[PDB]
Amino acid sequence: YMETGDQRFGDLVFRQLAPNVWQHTSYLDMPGFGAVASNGLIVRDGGRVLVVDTAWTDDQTAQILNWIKQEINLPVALAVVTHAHQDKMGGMDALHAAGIATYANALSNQLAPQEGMVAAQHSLTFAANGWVEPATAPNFGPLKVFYPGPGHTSDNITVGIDGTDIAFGGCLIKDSKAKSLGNLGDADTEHYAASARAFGAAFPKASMIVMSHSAPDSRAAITHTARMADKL
Repeated sequence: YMETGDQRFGDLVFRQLAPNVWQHTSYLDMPGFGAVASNGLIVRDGGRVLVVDTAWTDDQTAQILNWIKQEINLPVALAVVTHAHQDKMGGMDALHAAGIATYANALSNQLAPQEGMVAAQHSLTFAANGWVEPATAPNFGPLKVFYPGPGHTSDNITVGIDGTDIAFGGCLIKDSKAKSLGNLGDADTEHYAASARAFGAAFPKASMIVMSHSAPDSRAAITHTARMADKL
């Protein structure tokens, strides 16, 4: 397949990362930071779609689904949400209104309501090696869900996509050229370096790491993240 150009649809941008995979990107102006990109994933598996997180708001999340209707036109079977923050969870209401089953780390679930956000309907749990208990993850298809341990946040979870060299660190992995690890308030600084490495180990073949706030990087984002994290 030939590279097609990145599609502007409403306030959203969609970059195709593979034949079955797209990155959705949405923006919100934060008080001093200007307009802040947030990335997510859309994944076409056979005759159904899977979504990785939401946009900043219920309204942009609705735009995402309209985009899926127009450009793909297959039912969205479910969404997985990688940690609790307005950028990942702020569109839960939109998903619930559309009838879509939502999953999050059991911990993201306990946390969201306090954050003033809507929880996912379903709670994922993980084995000691960090792969999801398959009982709690019905038919996730190509989606491979992994909990590295307490990270940047205690709830961060991550995912790769079978069939591809793609893997999504979310809030955990930072740009290879990053000057800081950013906000450590919910971070576990003892385990942060370990978490970055477990993630890399979990997805050893992944050549494309999709970042929460920036353009997908190579594995260098991981090693760079782990090292910065060893300063703590």
